[PDB]
Amino acid sequence: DKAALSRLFTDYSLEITPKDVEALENAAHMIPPGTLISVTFLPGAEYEDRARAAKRIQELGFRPVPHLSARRLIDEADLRTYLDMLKGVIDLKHVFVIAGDPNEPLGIYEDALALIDSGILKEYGIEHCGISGYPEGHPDITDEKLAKAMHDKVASLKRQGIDYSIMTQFGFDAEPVLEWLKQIRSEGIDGPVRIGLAGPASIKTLLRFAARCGVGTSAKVVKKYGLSITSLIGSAGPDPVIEDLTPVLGPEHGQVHLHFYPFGGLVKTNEWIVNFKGKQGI
Ligand SMILES: Cc1cc2nc3c(=O)[nH]c(=O)nc-3n(C[C@H](O)[C@H](O)[C@H](O)COP(=O)(O)OP(=O)(O)OC[C@H]3O[C@@H](n4cnc5c(N)ncnc54)[C@H](O)[C@@H]3O)c2cc1C
Repeated sequence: DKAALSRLFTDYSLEITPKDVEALENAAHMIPPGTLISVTFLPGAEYEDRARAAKRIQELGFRPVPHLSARRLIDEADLRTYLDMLKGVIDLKHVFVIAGDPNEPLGIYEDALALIDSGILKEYGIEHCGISGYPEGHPDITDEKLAKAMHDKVASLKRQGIDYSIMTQFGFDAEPVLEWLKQIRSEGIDGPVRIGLAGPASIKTLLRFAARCGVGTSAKVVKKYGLSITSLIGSAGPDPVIEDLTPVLGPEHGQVHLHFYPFGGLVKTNEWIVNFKGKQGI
């Protein structure tokens, strides 16, 4: 259905790392102006690397969304270093706040709530704060703690007058995404959601990131998505999830868009998006 597919693909977003600025310039011509492009907060980059990438996103006509990784920050002064530097070069209106992967925080922020609820985002004029969602749960956090954190972060942003959205962990199956969308809307969370999708990539790369991010690969999912090490193709794209979601999304799911992780490369990911949309007639 072209209508349901166009709604899902409306205002789709991208993630880049600070190492991807040249690839972004090579892909920019394929990217709709104003596209939201997030910037990871992971080891191997300094603040100026991250700010440079955010500034390039804006200059190319897109909207940067810097990630803030709470457990990777020492103190408020450390976080302000990054926010000050961002604010001087970009229209700092959108951030995405996560706890961060280390099992031990480096500083005063134990999780995304600690950062969000400190007030620092309002002080810098942030209007939109994204938070995480895990349709398949999390290897180190209970479903209960995941749900309470979502509630508490939403309540904190509501208290502060800052809009929120959710971007989900990528997955290889539409069923847990559809069931989790029901659960969170049943729990009162009605804000916009972006379903994370792994871009087209080699099966080895997909299994690698999936293992490193704790994303499940059951036997039935390996068969349906096409993630066998015996594959004759050797690569896989997210069309099986998209084609399973598109007929089944309805009004009760609220606003539901897509977020692509370009694990196979940014140019390759955007080519796939353009070609997929063309094949489907949207
Ligand atoms: C879209 C998306 C983007 C991401 N981007 C980044 C990124 O740029 N950089 C990065 O470092 N990580 C990133 N992550 C990963 C994220 O940091 C980890 O999944 C982390 O383990 C959980 O973060 P969270 O914000 O979901 O946790 P929160 O919602 O802040 O925490 C949920 C609950 O679990 C508790 N908790 C938090 N961490 C742990 C832990 N390790 N063990 C036990 N309890 C815990 C919290 O106190 C809270 O009670 C991203 C994840 C997603 C889905």
